[PDB]
Amino acid sequence: LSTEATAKIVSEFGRDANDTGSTEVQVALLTAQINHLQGHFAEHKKDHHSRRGLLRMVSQRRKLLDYLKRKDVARYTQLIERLGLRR
RNA sequence: GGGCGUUAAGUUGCAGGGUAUAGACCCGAAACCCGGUGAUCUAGCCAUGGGCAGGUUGAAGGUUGGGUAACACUAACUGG
Ligand SMILES: [Mg+2]
Ligand SMILES: [Mg+2]
Ligand SMILES: [Mg+2]
Ligand SMILES: [Mg+2]
Ligand SMILES: [Mg+2]
Repeated sequence: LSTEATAKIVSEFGRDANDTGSTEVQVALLTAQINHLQGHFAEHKKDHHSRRGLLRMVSQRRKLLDYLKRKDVARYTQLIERLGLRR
C-alpha cells in the first residue's frame, strides 16, 4: 500500500497520527487493501498465491473486528458504519 | 471325250389364276418420335392479407432481505 495512503488513513482514524497500530487503523488499512485488490482479482483469476494473502488479511480483519466488538461496541459500530461493512 | 445349245414360232390386246412393290382380306395393341395445351386439382417457391374460443404447469430474467473480502449459492414476490 502507498505510504501516503497509509498516512492519510492513520491521520483519519487515529488520534496523534502516529499510533498507527490501533484496531481501527489496522481494520481500515486491511479494508483499503482488500478494496484495492478487488480490481486486481477481477482480472487475474488464477493468482491464488496472492489470494492467500487477501484471505489472511480478511481473517486478521475479522479477528480485529471481533475483538473490538467484544471490548467496545460503540467504536465497532461507528467503524463499520464509516467503512460500509455489514458485520 | 464331257457340260450348254442347234434340230421346232413368237408377239400384241382382252378375261382369268399366281407373284413383287405400295396400307394390300378386315378390326385390335402395349409402344416411338415431332409440334403444341396445361401449376384454376395437386408438389414446391414468392408477394400481400386473414385465422387459431376457453382452461392449465410455470423457464430465463428482475427487484427485497439475509450469505460470501465478493462472484457463487440460496428464501419469498414478480415475471410469462
Ligand atoms: Mg469336240
Ligand atoms: Mg397366239
Ligand atoms: Mg396377270
Ligand atoms: Mg402455363
Ligand atoms: Mg387463449
